[PDB]
Amino acid sequence: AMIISLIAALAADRVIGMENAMPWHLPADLAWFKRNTLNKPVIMGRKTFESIGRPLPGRLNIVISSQPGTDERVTWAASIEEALAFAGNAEEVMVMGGGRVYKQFLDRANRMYLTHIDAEVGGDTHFPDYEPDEWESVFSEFHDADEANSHSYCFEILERR
Ligand SMILES: [Cl-]
Ligand SMILES: [Cl-]
Ligand SMILES: [Cl-]
Repeated sequence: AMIISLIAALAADRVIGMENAMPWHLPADLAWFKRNTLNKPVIMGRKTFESIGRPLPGRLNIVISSQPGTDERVTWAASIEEALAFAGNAEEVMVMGGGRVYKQFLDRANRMYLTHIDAEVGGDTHFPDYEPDEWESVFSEFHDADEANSHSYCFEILERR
């Protein structure tokens, strides 16, 4: 039943390291949905957690790591199966760990929030290949660069079909 959502910002197929903890650029007409996301558990890899520097507040943070935990404010898991088990009866879990975390969750995922950013350089990891027949682009919205948008981008919600 659980919504399992990959959230990522992309430069072509390269994952962008976003300054914001949540890697999205939400269009103005979806800003309302940010309020809905605030209680959802987040799952991320260790390197992503270290880049943020602290947990996202007001929600369960689950960090996947093969090393001892370094922050009692988050829940430490050794596998994606353990991470999902910790998420309990949450209606939606958001997965944002690096390319490897995305690849490991892809088969269980059933939603993606993808921010396709133009004129930005990606990082050193690639978003996993996913099968086009398996995923539907249910929502998409482009915005050009302007005085309030440093980069043009397209925000897309995919759902499994
Ligand atoms: Cl919700
Ligand atoms: Cl909820
Ligand atoms: Cl911006």
